[PDB]
Amino acid sequence: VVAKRKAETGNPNQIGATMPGSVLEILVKAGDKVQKGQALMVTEAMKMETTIEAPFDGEIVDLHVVKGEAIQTQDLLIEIN
Amino acid sequence: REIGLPAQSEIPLLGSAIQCRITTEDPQNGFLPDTGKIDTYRSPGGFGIRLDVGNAYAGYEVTPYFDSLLVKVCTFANEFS
Repeated sequence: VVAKRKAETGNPNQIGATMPGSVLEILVKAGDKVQKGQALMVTEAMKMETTIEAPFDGEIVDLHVVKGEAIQTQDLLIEIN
Repeated sequence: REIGLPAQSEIPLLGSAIQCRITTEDPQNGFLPDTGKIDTYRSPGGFGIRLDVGNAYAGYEVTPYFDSLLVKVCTFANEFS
């Protein structure tokens, strides 16, 4: 049961899961350029839907989850530069 | 006679008071109530301050099942300002 890489505390380049749930859709991939507020992925928490937004302008570095993967609070979803 | 309230015209009117409810509603995320563990909870006091606490203490896990209220805060003073 390999533990998932967590998002680093206070590292605003890393987006971690805010609550347990799962990944519905991934809207972006490694390399893309992105803008503050832009949608990056959608996740479910007790069947409510959340859209993960970019914290600022920058370039996606990598994804760390796959479609329909389960996630716990603090799990690292995506890194940005 | 027994509870000790005076007649209507003698019911005191002392200054003014304000109540705010502090909740986990996130005003930058459409007032969606946040959930998760409370790391730190320091409550103020002093003259003119009344607190009626809900569920908020260091270590408490705010769940998605109930309302988002952490604490009710009232202030009171001779003058509204």
